[PDB]
Amino acid sequence: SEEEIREAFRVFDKDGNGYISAAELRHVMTNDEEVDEMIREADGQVNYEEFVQMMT
Amino acid sequence: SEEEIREAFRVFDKDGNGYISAAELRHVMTNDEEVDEMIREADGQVNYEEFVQMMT
Amino acid sequence: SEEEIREAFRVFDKDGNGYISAAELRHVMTNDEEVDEMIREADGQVNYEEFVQMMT
Amino acid sequence: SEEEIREAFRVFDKDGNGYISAAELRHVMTNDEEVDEMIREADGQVNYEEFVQMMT
Amino acid sequence: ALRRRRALFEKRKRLSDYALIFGMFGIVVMVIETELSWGAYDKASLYSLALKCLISLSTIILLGLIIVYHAREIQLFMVDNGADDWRIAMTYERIFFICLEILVCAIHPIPGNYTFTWTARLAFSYAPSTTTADVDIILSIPMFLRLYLIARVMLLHSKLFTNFNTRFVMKTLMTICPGTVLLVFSISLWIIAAWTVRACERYHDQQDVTSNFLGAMWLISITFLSIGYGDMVPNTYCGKGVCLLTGIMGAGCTALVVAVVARKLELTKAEKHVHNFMMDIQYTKEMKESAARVLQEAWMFYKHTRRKESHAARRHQRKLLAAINAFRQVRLKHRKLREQVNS
Amino acid sequence: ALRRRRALFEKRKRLSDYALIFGMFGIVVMVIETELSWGAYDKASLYSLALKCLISLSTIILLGLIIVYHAREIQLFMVDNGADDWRIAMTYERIFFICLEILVCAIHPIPGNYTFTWTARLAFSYAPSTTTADVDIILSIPMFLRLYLIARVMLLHSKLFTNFNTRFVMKTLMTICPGTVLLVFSISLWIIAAWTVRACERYHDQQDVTSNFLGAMWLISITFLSIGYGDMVPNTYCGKGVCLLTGIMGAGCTALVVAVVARKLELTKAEKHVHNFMMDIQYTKEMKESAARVLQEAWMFYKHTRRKESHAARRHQRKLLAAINAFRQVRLKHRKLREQVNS
Amino acid sequence: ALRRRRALFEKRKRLSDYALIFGMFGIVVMVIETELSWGAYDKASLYSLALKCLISLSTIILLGLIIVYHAREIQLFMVDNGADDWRIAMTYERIFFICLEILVCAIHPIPGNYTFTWTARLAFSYAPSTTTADVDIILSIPMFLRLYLIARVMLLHSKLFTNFNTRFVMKTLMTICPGTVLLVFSISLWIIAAWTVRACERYHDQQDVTSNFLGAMWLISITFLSIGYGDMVPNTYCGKGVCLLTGIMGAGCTALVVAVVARKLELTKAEKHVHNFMMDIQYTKEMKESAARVLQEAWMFYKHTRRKESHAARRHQRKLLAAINAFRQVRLKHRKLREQVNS
Amino acid sequence: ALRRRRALFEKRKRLSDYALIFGMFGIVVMVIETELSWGAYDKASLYSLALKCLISLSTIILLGLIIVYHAREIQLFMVDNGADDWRIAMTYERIFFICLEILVCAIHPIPGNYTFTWTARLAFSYAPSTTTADVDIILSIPMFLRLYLIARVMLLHSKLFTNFNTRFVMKTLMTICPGTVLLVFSISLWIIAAWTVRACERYHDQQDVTSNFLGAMWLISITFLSIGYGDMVPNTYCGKGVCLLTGIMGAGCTALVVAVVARKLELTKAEKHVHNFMMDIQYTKEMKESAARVLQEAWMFYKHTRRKESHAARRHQRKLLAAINAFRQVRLKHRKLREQVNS
Ligand SMILES: [Ca+2]
Ligand SMILES: [Ca+2]
Ligand SMILES: [Ca+2]
Ligand SMILES: [Ca+2]
Ligand SMILES: [K+]
Ligand SMILES: [K+]
Repeated sequence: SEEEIREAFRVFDKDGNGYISAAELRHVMTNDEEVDEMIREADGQVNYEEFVQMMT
Repeated sequence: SEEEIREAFRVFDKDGNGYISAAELRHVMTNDEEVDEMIREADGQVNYEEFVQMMT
Repeated sequence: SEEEIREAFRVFDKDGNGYISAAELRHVMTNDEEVDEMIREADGQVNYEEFVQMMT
Repeated sequence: SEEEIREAFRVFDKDGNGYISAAELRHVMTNDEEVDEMIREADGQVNYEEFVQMMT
Repeated sequence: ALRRRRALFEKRKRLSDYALIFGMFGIVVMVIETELSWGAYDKASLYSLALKCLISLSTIILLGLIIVYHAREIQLFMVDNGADDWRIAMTYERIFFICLEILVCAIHPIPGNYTFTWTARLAFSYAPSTTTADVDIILSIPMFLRLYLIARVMLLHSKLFTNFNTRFVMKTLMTICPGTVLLVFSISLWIIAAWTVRACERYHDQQDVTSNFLGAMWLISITFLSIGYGDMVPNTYCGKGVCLLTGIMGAGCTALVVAVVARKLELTKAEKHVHNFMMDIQYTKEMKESAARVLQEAWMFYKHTRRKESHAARRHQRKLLAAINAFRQVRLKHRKLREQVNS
Repeated sequence: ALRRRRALFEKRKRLSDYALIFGMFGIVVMVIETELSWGAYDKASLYSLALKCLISLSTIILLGLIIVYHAREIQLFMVDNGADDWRIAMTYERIFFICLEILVCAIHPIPGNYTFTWTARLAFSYAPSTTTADVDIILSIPMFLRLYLIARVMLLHSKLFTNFNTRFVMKTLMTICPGTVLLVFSISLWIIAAWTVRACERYHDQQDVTSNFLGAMWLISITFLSIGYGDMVPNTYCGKGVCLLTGIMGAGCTALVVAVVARKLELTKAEKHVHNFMMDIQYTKEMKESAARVLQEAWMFYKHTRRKESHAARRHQRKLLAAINAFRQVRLKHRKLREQVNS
Repeated sequence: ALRRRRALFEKRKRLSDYALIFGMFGIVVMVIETELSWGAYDKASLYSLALKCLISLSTIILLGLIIVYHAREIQLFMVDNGADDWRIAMTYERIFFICLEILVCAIHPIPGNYTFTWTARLAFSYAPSTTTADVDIILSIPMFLRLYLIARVMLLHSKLFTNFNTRFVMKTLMTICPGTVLLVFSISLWIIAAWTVRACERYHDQQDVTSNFLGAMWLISITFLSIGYGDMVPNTYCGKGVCLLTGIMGAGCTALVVAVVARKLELTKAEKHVHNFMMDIQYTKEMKESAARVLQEAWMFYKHTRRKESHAARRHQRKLLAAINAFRQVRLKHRKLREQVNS
Repeated sequence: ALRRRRALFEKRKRLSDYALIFGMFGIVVMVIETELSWGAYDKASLYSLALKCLISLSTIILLGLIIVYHAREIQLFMVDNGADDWRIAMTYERIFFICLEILVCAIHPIPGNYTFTWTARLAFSYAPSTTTADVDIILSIPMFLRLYLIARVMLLHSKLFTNFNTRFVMKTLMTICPGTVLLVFSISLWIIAAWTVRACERYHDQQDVTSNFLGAMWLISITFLSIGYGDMVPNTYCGKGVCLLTGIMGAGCTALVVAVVARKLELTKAEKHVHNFMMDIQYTKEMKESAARVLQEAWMFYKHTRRKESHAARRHQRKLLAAINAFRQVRLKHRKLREQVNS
């Protein structure tokens, strides 16, 4: 599951910098309070370690 | 339309010199007064600028 | 027949040293007294010359 | 016809020396007096010029 | 400009949607009216006039939609080629196609009772039969030609679609999904043709042979597979024509299958590598046991040779030669496998 | 020299044109005479003698044209090989072919009333029937063999044509236009065979089963598609032979279709690049949404885990695993696409 | 861990073995009971109650085995994905499939005498016939759907097997052994369908036309090959449905053959090299004799030229030109062979 | 040594020649005896005893030839493998094959009058018919299995032949000459099966439907092409079995044709270069005239623009755009051709 989560995180990270931005988090949901809550509970930015902490 | 006209003019210009000759104009019609009239109205030779002037 | 016997002996000789071991003789039979008897009658190890002597 | 005759003569000339031998003439007939007569009428050996002289 | 051209695409997309809604509505009311006109009531009943007026009302609306749709196509041609005058777009080919759609879409059962004398000779008996059949049955069958609006909607609503002609669209549909195309069309033709055979042959069939809908589905199905007719031979030439039409589609749909089940049996590059690996494991084990039998039989030959017996060593020699042959066969099979893997 | 050889090509081209005009004229007068000889008048009428004299007049002219045409072919052989004597060109093979064309083209209804007793047992009833049929019907059917002049005209008038044998000409015609060849021949055989079945079976059919031309077209069509016979079983052996002949052509024309609809479904180099591009766009979007669902379900699992609920997180975990599986499937489909594009 | 997962594979392998034993046992007792219920005794006999109780006893045991087998599949899903709760594995798709197997495997002749009125119109006569048929015949036919356990056993016991879906397993079985798959299935369908046609049509056939088992095998065989029906047209819709089902399988099994006999006619790399060698030897000899005839005829032309004869040299010149042509033909055939060999 | 092995090849080649002579002699006398036993005389006549004694005399000679032939095969096995004892070569497989040939070749009409009661129900009538048929008819049909000696002679006398199994020999025969193999076998099966159907069905056919040889050839031919049966449905199970056997061979011979007419339509490397050249010439001329029309229509548009007319320039503009489109189409067709030529 970890490899799949890493692949999904890399897919989200279009800029290739390794840090997903809140604008990208908002964008990937269009395909309000919940996104801000998950940003707060996962954190001024989100990295891979926070991603796997939230996934687990 | 300009690209197609240019392609047709290049097809006519078999010698590749960029100037179509009156002999070639007479030849491409076999596939008397009208050709002479169009030569007069398009002009001692015809170039691409005259070709696009007559086309437009 | 000699070429086929040589090919079979090479197939048995997995280590590629050219000398088939008694452990390999025991192993190639699982696919007690008879194997020891044939080892004694073919011989502290068995080579290609002994193999073709036993085959003939 | 000349090209075909030359090709046939080259096919006959197996040794590649350009001179067909009487032994080859005798051999190419198995696939007595007539062969000797044609050898006499075509000639101590037969070349391409004699071949095309006999063909014509 | 580009925004205007996209707007014409939207209007052209919307009009084909409504033309399909009225296209299937006209057919559906025709099917209900045809089914009920047989036993529920008669052709002169007020219900028949009312239902045949819904078809006429839907046909008038549909014909206006086709004219408007082609009018939008004219505007798209004007924008694309930068022309203004109508006549610059009214080519001879387009006029024929516009008229063809109008003629196909304007055929429907006209309100009012009109009859004609229908005469056909029975099948397997050659006995003539004459009945006064209504004229609405020879106008209801052409109404199934309105199904071309389904293709138009499909092209105009396909995500992949939006040269892009019908040839490329059909060809790429036989690669992405060759089974769905050959199954939706086969089933749709099954119901449409079976009902058409029953509808045309409910007048000249009094033994309930082909007039039965379940018996008409069997006739269409055997004809489609080119098995035969059996005793389901149609009496009328409408039922014979539909059976022939299904037969032709049954020889082109059994020619696409041969050309689709041939591409679907070949192994891909990934599958070939997996297949080569599993075969190699099997042949590696086979070479081990085949040679092991060779040694076992070769020594067993020697053991009975010193036993001073005749029948003993003879059997072992025969088995040894058979083991040698099988050993050689597996070696050739293995060596061929390595050749394919390397290349 | 070269000018002379070109002149022989022109005369050879002109003679085959007139031989086709008289070839179809003889057939057309035969068809009109056969149709009218049944009901319009009788075989002994002066009209029958006159019309059967036009066929004889056209056959004598045609045979002279075939002899002259082959005489020109002799001259072309003399020029090409630089020979003078006639016998150098009169090989055994050419004599047989010249005689074959004369024999085929000299078969026509001879003027004068001649009859023979025709006996055949009816189909599906096995009841014998005897009628005194005219002899011109067994001579009219072979007249359709004059259609080989159409192939000769086609070859001698093809722009691409002018080894160049009939094998290469037919093979290249199945590539430039495989549909026109398989449609003109199919329709032409349809009318020719249907009329032949009706003409041979108008004597021994009194129930208007196969004698009807529209019923004979159905019999030929079902036999061609190998569907079956139904109740259209011919009574005579001329109608049985033609049905068999159509059946054989119906198994070779449904074998060319399988070998033509298989080449017409493969994607060209240009089409493959376009197809790869549109699939790549679709899979790029699919990978975005599949992973987006993965994150959404993965966090939704966490949100309900802290909610102290049991049934809540269980549903989200099940959806998360399904999203993971779909995410993996689209990745494999995408990766396979890149492999094909690179190669 | 891995040892536990292997243990689940063993239990899953063992359960499918017993489910096949009871699967075929239920069918076998059904076949014996159906055959004996016609003439040996009646539906109300104590033997009928006893034999129909063995089927019920085998069905109850089988349904428990299917539930336990899927329970093991649940445990394998739990181990593979590291989950504990049942609901994490009870997806909607799995529930439908589990219910489908239970419904298919629970259809069997219930003990007790129950009858229904069966009415069907005879074939080729259109005469209605009514008989009071037992209800166990419409429940015995679905029992043949239990053959899906054979596929499950095959996959779970295949050495090569142990994505590995049924698509890859079937595709690789059409490459390793394309003849055995197309022969075991064809023969198995032959016996199963022929008995089903006879069983459904032993009530409404009193002339021993299709009720005869040997006559039912002929009907299934001609329908499978799409030859036709002849006089073997079924009377009931169960016999018509099975004939249609065999027809569909007879158009997919004659489409796999065309796609298997096409791969089996192509020459391999090793076979092509051998084929090229033997052709080269033949053409080398042919070029020798063709040229030898060229010289022989060329000189024979000269010999008779000096003989002052006319007809003599003419024949030799004609033979010389024919020998020249044949010499050129073999040269082109040889040169083409070298081109293929080099590439 | 090698000379001895070649000697065994010669004796083995000679014995198969005589075994074929007596193989066809036994069949020919059987055919003559069967034909004459119907009307020429009766089964108890001295002619019947004499002719049935020639078959017995030929069978005894043939069986000795088969034993001697296999004895030579034993000696070739002894020389090849360097063995002496007989038992080293008498494997279980060889014993079964030797016994199979003896059993097949020993079936012939035994001299002496023996009869059995033959009962079969008529086709299309279901009326039973009983006749006392001779027992020699069920022994004459298996005599056609002696045709396997033709294959043995072909292999042992083929120049190219002399692994070299029957698989490679048949496969290479489908490449060198795929038409002769599919025509000799088709015609040979036609006569053999048609006579077998007539011979088995001359007892239970009193209406001369299938007993007629010309009517039996039609039945075999329609069944082979899978067209149907029509009214030629056999009454006996020998005529039904042969029709089924021809149907199976008629679905494998129409599957080889699809796989042979597909390889025969592809263009070779030499033909592709010629085809590309002629297409390039055509497209070069087409590009010249398409562009010439473009200029002509473009200037004609300008000429009427200055003429102050409305309808004049509109027509020329419409023609100019059509000429532009056709100019673009031929450019794409030409450019695709250059792409193929380069690669
Ligand atoms: Ca970011
Ligand atoms: Ca110029
Ligand atoms: Ca060792
Ligand atoms: Ca020499
Ligand atoms: K059929
Ligand atoms: K068929």
